[PDB]
Parts: sequence; C-alpha cells; structure tokens
Amino acid sequence: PEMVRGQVFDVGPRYTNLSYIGEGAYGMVCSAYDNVNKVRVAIKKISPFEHQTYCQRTLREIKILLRFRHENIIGINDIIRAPTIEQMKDVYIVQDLMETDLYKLLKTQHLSNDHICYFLYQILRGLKYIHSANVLHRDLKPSNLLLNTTCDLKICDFGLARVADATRWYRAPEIMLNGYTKSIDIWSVGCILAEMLSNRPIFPGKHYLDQLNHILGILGSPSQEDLNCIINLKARNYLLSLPHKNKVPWNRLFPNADSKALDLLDKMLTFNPHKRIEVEQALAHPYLEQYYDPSDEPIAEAPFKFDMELDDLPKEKLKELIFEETARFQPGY
Ligand SMILES: Nc1ncnc2c1ncn2[C@@H]1O[C@H](COP(=O)(O)OP(N)(=O)O)[C@@H](O)[C@H]1O
Ligand SMILES: *[C@@H]1[C@H](C(=O)OC(C)(C)C)C(=O)CC[C@@]1(C)C(=O)OC
Repeated sequence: PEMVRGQVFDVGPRYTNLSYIGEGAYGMVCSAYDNVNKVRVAIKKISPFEHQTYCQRTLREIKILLRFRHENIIGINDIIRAPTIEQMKDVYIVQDLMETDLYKLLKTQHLSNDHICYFLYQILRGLKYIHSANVLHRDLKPSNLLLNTTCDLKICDFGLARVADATRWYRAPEIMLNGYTKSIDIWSVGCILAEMLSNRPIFPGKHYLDQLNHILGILGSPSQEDLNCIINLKARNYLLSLPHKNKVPWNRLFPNADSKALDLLDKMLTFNPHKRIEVEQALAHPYLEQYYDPSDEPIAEAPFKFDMELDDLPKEKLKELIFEETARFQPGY
C-alpha cells in the first residue's frame, strides 16, 4: 500500500504518484495520477465511521455530488473502499485535481474588479443549479471555492448540505438565532463578495455572540419589521436587550469599490432573510450584466431528495448506507 506522511493511502494500482496537498480533522487530501484514464486527480481519504456526524457528512457529500452535474460544481470520479463492510475503515473520494482555492488566492493576491465579477458570477451560476435542485449548501466559504488550471471555479464540500424545507464567519444571523431557506447561502456569498472587495473577512467573530455583534456593528440594530420575523422569541428578546447601533454605509467600509457591487452586496447582506435577494435575481443584477446569460446557466432536472433522514441514524446504520452507495464503483454492481 502507498503511504504519504506515514498515513496509509491504499489507492493503487490505478492511482499512483501521490503528493500531499492538505488535511482536515479526519481526512487527508493528495494529488495522484490515474494510470487508467491518464489524468491527474485529487484523492480525499476519509475515516468517518467512529463518529455519527462524520458519517452523515460523508454520506451527504457522496449522494449529492454523484447526482449533481454542473461545470461550477466539483464532481466525484471514483470511490475506493474495501470489498467487505467489516474491512471498510477508510473511504477514498477521487475528484478532478484543482489548482487552488479562493481562500489561498485571497492570501496572496488583491483581486481587481474584473476578477471579482468573474468569480462572483461562477459562484452564483453554480449556486443557481444547487438551489434549482432544492438543496442548501449551508457551508459556502472561500476554502470551498476551488479553481482549476484554466481559472474555472467549482463549489465543493457538500457534507453539510440539506434538502430545503469549522468557521462561523460566513453563517447567516438566523442560524445563530435558531426553518432555514435558500437565503442562508445568499448571505454566505455576500460575505465572500465583501471579502473579495477587501481581502478581509467582513464579520470575523471570535465566538458565537461576538459574531452577532460584528454583524450588528455594520448593519446596525435590526428594524422592528426585521425583529418581527425572528420566530425564536428568546433570541428576539436577547436582541432587544442589546444597545442600539447605527448602520455603517457600505461605501464607508469599501470607499473604492464599484457602486454596483455595493448595491448587490447590500441586497445579499440583509438581516431579514425574506428580503434577501435570491440567486436568480442576483445573477440578473447590473453588476453581473457582462456575464448574465440564462441560456447558459442550466438547472437541475428535478429536486433532490435523500429518500430518508440521517440525523438520528446510528453510525453503524450510516456505515451500511455508505457501503451501499459506493458499491457502484466496485466490480460486481
Ligand atoms: N478536488 C481537489 N483538488 C485539489 N485540491 C483539493 C481538492 N479538494 C480539496 N482540495 C484541497 O485539499 C485540502 C483540504 O480539503 P478538505 O477535505 O475539503 O478540508 P476542509 N477541512 O477544508 O473541508 C484543501 O487545501 C483543499 O484546497
Ligand atoms: C484566474 C486567476 C488564477 O489564479 O488562475 C490560476 C493561476 C490558474 C489558478 C486569478 O487569480 C484570478 C484571475 C483569473 C480569473 C484569471 O483568469 O486571470 C488570471
């Protein structure tokens, strides 16, 4: 078995020449060469079966990415795991090899207005397809926006995605106030647009309540109509207890930015999720006029459905489901 930084990476003989890329709390990512298709790939090693929540993420990501097919969404090429469920401790997810992500890019480069518009369009184009399948991504952030050798952008990491019915900096305020809609993703995109405009996260809270104070320190205290739409009465009461804060005009934060970008940013970062701009309206915003093309922005064929609920299933049941979902990559299915 091939090894990388002391970790077993049992993906041969099809996949060889592994090179470390990075890792997470329970998964290492490497680049590799696919000797069968003669292409470079990324391979994520996932070891989730001791933790029910990690099993949930793994199954959600697999089920959703295997059903989605869109130029602005990462695909799954192949999945490697053991031939028997008792032997399966790791899952390897093979994907097209990307060059970088927006998080890394923003660390070293200040984006021109042209760059920002181009990246925002692709995010929203990918997001339109996602929402057209009635799916909420729920964890959009710069590190989940990958770029390939030709500067095409692909949304990845659907482990927290849900059918509509790590870092807190990009989470909508209603999440931290306890019915989540497609607007929670629009908020995240607004946070990403703000960060492309300044190479600075706009709401970098050090914890839960500090995050809310950052949001209110820019947007100002919520209006009565905004407060009226907070269903959680206790969160509404806590908001009422806070000292008043005035709205900070967007052009004081970003004095050099395109005024059309600020108008769109304002419509994405509205406190009330019901007044937040939707993805189709965002694509049609004058800021994106040079790219908007509904004849080249495809949508899903039908809304996605998990056919079941995963939140309360034991990890042993989730492992059986991951085994069944990955059988199609085995010789025998
Ligand atoms: N398909 C891919 N191609 C190239 N690099 C990739 C990739 N999928 C993930 N990566 C990279 O692997 C590293 C960790 O990815 P990931 O498994 O998603 O960790 P995390 N905790 O950010 O969610 C990151 O540096 C990421 O950019
Ligand atoms: C792509 C570009 C980029 O990083 O491309 C590589 C190096 C292939 C990842 C950017 O930094 C933003 C600009 C751009 C969209 C672009 O096309 O101009 C280079």
